[PDB]
Amino acid sequence: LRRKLVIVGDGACGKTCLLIVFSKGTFPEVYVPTVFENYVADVEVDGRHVELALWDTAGQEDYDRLRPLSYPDSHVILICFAVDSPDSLDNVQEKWISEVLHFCSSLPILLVACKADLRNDPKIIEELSKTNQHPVTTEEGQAVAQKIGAYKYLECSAKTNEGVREVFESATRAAML
Amino acid sequence: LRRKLVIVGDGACGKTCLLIVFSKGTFPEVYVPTVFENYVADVEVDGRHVELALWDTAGDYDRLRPLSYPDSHVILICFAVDSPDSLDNVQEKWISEVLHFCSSLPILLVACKADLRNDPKIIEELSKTNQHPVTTEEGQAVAQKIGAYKYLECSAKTNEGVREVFESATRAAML
Ligand SMILES: Nc1nc2c(ncn2[C@@H]2O[C@H](COP(=O)(O)OP(=O)(O)O)[C@@H](O)[C@H]2O)c(=O)[nH]1
Ligand SMILES: Nc1nc2c(ncn2[C@@H]2O[C@H](COP(=O)(O)OP(=O)(O)O)[C@@H](O)[C@H]2O)c(=O)[nH]1
Ligand SMILES: [Mg+2]
Ligand SMILES: [Mg+2]
Repeated sequence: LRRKLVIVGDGACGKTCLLIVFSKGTFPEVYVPTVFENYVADVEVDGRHVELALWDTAGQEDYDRLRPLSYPDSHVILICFAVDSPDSLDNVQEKWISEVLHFCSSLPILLVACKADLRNDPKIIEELSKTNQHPVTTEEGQAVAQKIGAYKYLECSAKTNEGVREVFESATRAAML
Repeated sequence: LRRKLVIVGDGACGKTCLLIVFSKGTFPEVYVPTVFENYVADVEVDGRHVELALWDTAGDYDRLRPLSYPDSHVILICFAVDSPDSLDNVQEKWISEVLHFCSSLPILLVACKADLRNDPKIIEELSKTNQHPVTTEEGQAVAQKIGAYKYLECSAKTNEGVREVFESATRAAML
């Protein structure tokens, strides 16, 4: 009953905080590690209990260089972007998919919109306005998930604790095959 | 944008009515065929419309049924809540067959006729053979022994859970 998850995506898109809120239940306000230490989550699906190992990744000198070594013996990949950063969504299609297809190909991919709480925030809307950009819409997000062939598209906010459980329960359902 | 689903399970467990209610929108009371005509449903997932081909099966049917398995993406193994025997056959008959012919595919275990779980006449009939309607726990346990992708319960008669069954199968079929 054991499975492995790897989470990847642009720096600062919210990967580590998402794992921490799911695992520990509280958003980390001051200290955030670069990568969440490996942890085994208990996830209940259809009455069954599976242990899900959470493998966080980064792009910081050596963490970037070592990241391909996380994919072996994986069962599900989370590709993340931040709703307040359309640039991080462009890299989902540009950089991250190319990596997963190079290293994994046959694993299910969940596409995860992180920081969903920033979607309607005026300060972000004004900043993105300057380049004629907007926070990512569910439409655009679901559209990129299809383009990259993902298993599911999900949105979440670590900060408000919205949608976090659904990400990991879904990812676990995909991992069980 | 196309996927194929095959539905299997004991005769009269509710396979054909489930497809008709999902496809056509009305529970079939006048005419019910042994197997529904092959039909392609539109199912929306994550904003995407996918065409889901529905392949009904029966038991000159116990022998021709394997010709439905090629090119499937998802299998529904069905039983009826008012028939624990049909749940017993999931493992004794149906799981070995789908793995013999398909092996690669996600499997959903689907409790059908869920509207009968609390029907008094049903409960008394099963009492006479020391049985009771299948519980959620009893179904989930078989879904576990079967390594199934999902366990779902539904009632075609009343429509509870029907949409969710086919939306889940489509999500599974995209693997
Ligand atoms: N508004 C908002 N900010 C977030 C959320 N999750 C993370 N952040 C912030 O994004 C920054 C980077 O987050 P982090 O988890 O370290 O991103 P990572 O590099 O992918 O691990 C930090 O300042 C977090 O406080 C969220 O759900 N909402
Ligand atoms: N109570 C109840 N009866 C049902 C339901 N679905 C089918 N039936 C009945 O089960 C019998 C056989 O149904 P059918 O769809 O032909 O089962 P199949 O042999 O698996 O194709 C018929 O009398 C149906 O009306 C349901 O959801 N609830
Ligand atoms: Mg990080
Ligand atoms: Mg029939």
